[PDB]
Amino acid sequence: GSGVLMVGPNFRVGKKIGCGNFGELRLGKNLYTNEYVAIKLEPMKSRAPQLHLEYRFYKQLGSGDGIPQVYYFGPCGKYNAMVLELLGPSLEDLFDLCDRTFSLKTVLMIAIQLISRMEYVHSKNLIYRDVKPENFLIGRPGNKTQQVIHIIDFGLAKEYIDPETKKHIPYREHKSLTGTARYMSINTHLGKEQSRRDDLEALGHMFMYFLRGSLPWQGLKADTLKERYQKIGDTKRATPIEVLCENFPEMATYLRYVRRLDFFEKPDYDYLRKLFTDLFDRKGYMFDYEYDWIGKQLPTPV
Ligand SMILES: N#Cc1ccc2nc(Nc3ccc(Oc4ncccc4C(F)(F)F)cc3)[nH]c2c1
Repeated sequence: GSGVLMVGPNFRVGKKIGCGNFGELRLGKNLYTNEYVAIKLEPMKSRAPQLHLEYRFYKQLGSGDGIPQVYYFGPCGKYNAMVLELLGPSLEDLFDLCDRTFSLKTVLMIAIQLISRMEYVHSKNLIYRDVKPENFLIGRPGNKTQQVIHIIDFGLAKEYIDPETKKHIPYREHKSLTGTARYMSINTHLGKEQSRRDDLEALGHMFMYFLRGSLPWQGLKADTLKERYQKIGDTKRATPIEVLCENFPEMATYLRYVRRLDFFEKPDYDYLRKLFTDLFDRKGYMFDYEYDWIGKQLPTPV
């Protein structure tokens, strides 16, 4: 009789926000605290549920730097809902706002943070497997973390360390392709099980995407997803790192380091961060969080 959707005891469900979704993400308000939140909804009728174990992955991640806080997971009408800390625009939104190219200083401030972000995820025995500009969000204007790059949507995540055996998951192939083709590692294209290295290689592709404005396999189309995947993969293998990373030696070093990582191998995150901080220092940049998108006006649902 109210006509109003509530999630849990205190979350009023608001307008849906963002692009895509199709009703899957909505603005929300914690009526008890008078704060806005993000509410991810999943029809209880879903064929491929992801919401609640994404919730479980967040539990396993725990409170962390750059990890959105999770407040609730419960039924909402014919929806299962997960209430999350509200963040700002994604790197993709910001990219468009900056005319689809970030300065090296901005990319390095982003890269240095994400390597740490991924190392954190990996330290919790999880591999991300869904790298893309759309899943990395800055904080909100004021909520103290607007300059922190956050990582969201852990629906495609996986525990790479068996919780009982305490062993790294076994190598294997023939994994079906689903993730986003543009950034995925070459091995992902080959149908191989993803591991730590693959998250790091995807980040590399994304860093070059930001620096160049686009990637050279970006416009490939085909008659079947599998074929497209295969064409993109062929081009990635056919584009020499030194050609892709032309003018960015450190990026080339980062990329072939991760490309050559063994399946079970622990990446040397310190080594990778240093490739970028040394470069950062040598260019004379100051890590002051003044990205290319500053002064600009971002979107807000509130
Ligand atoms: N899982 C998960 C998850 C958890 C928390 C989040 N916080 C946000 N932040 C957010 C910021 C602006 C926005 O709204 C917009 N974003 C981009 C262009 C235009 C608009 C709008 F048109 F609404 F202003 C929608 C959401 N996204 C989030 C996703």
